[PDB]
Amino acid sequence: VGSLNCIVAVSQNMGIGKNGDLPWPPLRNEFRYFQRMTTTSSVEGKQNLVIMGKKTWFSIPEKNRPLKGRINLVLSRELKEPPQGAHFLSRSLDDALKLTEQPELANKVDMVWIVGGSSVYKEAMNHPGHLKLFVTRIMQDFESDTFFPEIDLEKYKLLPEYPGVLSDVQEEKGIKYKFEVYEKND
Ligand SMILES: NC(=O)c1ccc[n+]([C@@H]2O[C@H](COP(=O)([O-])OP(=O)(O)OC[C@H]3O[C@@H](n4cnc5c(N)ncnc54)[C@H](OP(=O)(O)O)[C@@H]3O)[C@@H](O)[C@H]2O)c1
Ligand SMILES: Nc1nc(N)c2nc(CN(CO)c3ccc(C(=O)N[C@@H](CCC(=O)O)C(=O)O)cc3)cnc2n1
Repeated sequence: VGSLNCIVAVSQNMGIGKNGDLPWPPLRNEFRYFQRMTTTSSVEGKQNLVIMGKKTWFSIPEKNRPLKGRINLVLSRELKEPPQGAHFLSRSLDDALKLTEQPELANKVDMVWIVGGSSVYKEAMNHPGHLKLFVTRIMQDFESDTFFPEIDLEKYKLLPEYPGVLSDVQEEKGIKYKFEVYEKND
């Protein structure tokens, strides 16, 4: 398997969710960015794996589950069975990552993408080693009930550019946003 990555879109007040959905109106090109970044594998013959908590799984409309072109893994401590459509169910993040080191999965999985929610991001971001954060800065406050922790810049470096990421400010529906990539190596 390849690198470990988080991807997230965050409002100005660090919100990521509200009532089991996103806090802002649908941003078509921001979803297309999430889709492109999580689907595109750098190695031929492999797919990427997305890891998410249970509420994040059910925040994806059923018609889009599992996320196409990606191996979908759901984290849950209490589910008796994998949610219909999921490819894998793991009881902890460590269990999920050790799944990716199985030989027959490692030769089919390139990047691992953490796609939320709050507790999954937090655990991944404190795991030592190489990690990238793909962060969309939604440049407006939105009412939220689920949040992302402020990034420690002594640990995470904001990259000046990244292949395949547009650096210019974007705007949809009167909402400005910009794509950022952070990297730590501790
Ligand atoms: N803006 C963004 O980029 C973004 C990204 C993701 C999500 N969201 C939004 O955020 C909200 C969902 O996130 P959330 O933080 O509320 O919930 P979440 O982390 O997706 O789901 C929490 C549940 O997942 C399971 N879980 C989480 N961490 C686990 C671990 N380490 N091991 C085993 N199981 C684990 C537990 O399920 P059990 O109770 O079954 O044990 C837990 O109750 C929604 O509003 C969604 O739309 C936004
Ligand atoms: N930067 C960024 N932005 C976010 N919004 C985000 N959201 C999440 C979690 N949630 C909602 O909380 C999603 C809900 C739905 C989809 C979804 O349906 N995806 C399809 C459709 C693509 C299309 O519309 O064509 C696909 O990826 O194929 C994806 C994530 C995680 N990480 C994100 N990171």
